[PDB]
Amino acid sequence: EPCMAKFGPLPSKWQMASSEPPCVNKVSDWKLEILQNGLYLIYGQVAFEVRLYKNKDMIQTLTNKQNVGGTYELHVGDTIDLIFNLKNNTYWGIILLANPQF
Amino acid sequence: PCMAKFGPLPSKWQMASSEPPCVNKVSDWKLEILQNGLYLIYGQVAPNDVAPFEVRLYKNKDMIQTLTNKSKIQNVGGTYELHVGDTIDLIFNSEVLKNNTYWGIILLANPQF
Amino acid sequence: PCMAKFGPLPSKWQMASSEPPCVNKVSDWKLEILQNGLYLIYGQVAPFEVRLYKNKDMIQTLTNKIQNVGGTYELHVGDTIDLIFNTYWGIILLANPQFI
Repeated sequence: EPCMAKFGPLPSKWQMASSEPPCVNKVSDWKLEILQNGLYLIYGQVAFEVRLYKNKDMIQTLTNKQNVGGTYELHVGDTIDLIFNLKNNTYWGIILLANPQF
Repeated sequence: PCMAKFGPLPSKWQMASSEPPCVNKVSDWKLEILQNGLYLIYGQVAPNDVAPFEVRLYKNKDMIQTLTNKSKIQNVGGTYELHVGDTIDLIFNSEVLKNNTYWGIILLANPQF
Repeated sequence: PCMAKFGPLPSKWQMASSEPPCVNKVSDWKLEILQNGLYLIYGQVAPFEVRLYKNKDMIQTLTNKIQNVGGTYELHVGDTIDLIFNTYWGIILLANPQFI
C-alpha cells in the first residue's frame, strides 16, 4: 500500500497509511501539506459552491447544490485544501503514484 | 493488480490478477465488488434520437456519473472508495451508442480506513 | 515506472525511463504508445479551447469548465495522444494485464 491519506467523513479525521517516511502532513480539517515531490492522485466525494485548492489556487470548483480531484504533479510545501462557502457524506484523500524527476 | 474490463462487445467480462479476487461479474455491464479498496474506474462511451441521450454509471442505486452526451466520445469513471457488496454499472437509456464502448476497473490500494 | 511529461514550456518532453519503454515522443505535445496497458493521462491547461486526442478521436476538451486534463484509458501499441490548442501533460503506465 502506497503512501496515502484520507480525511473524513466526520468524525473520522485524518487517516494516514504507509506513513514511513511521510509524503503528506495533515494541517487542519480539510488541509494538508506535501512532504514529498511526486505524482499524486487526489480523490473524494462532496455531499453556493465548493472549491479545491492547491495552495493559492482553485484547481476545482463544484457549483451544483459529485466527484473531486484528479491527477497532479506536486512538490514539497504545496498545501491542498478543500474549502466550503452537509459534511458526513464528504471526504477527500490522496495517493502517491510515483516520483519521477521534475 | 486486480482488475477488470467489460467490452467492447462481443467481448464480455475479463479479469486480470485474481486470487484473491477483488470483483465478480453480475451481468453485461454490471460488476460486483468483493473487497474494500480504493478503486479507479475507467472506460469510454462511443456515442453513435427517440429517447433522450444518456448513459449513466451507478454505484448501488446512486447515479455517480451522467454522460449526457455531446455525441462525442467521453471518459467513464473516476476514483472511488468501494465496499464489499457494492455494484457498479453502466446504463444506456437505449442501445444509443457504439461498440468502441467499454468500461473497466482497477484496484489501486486497500488501506485500513 | 514508465512515464513522460511534456510541458510546461520551455520544458518540452521529459520521460522517466522504464524496463522496456512504454512511450515515445513523436514531436511537441504528441506521443506514441509503444505498449498496451492501462494509462493515466494528466496535466493542467493553466490556473479558447484545448483538446486531448487519442488517434483521430477527441477524448477531452477544456474551455472555461473547471480543470486539469486526462483520465484513464486502455491504450494500444501504435496509438497516439496529443494535446492541441486552437500548461503540461503527462502519461503513467498503471498496469498492463494479459488481456491486451
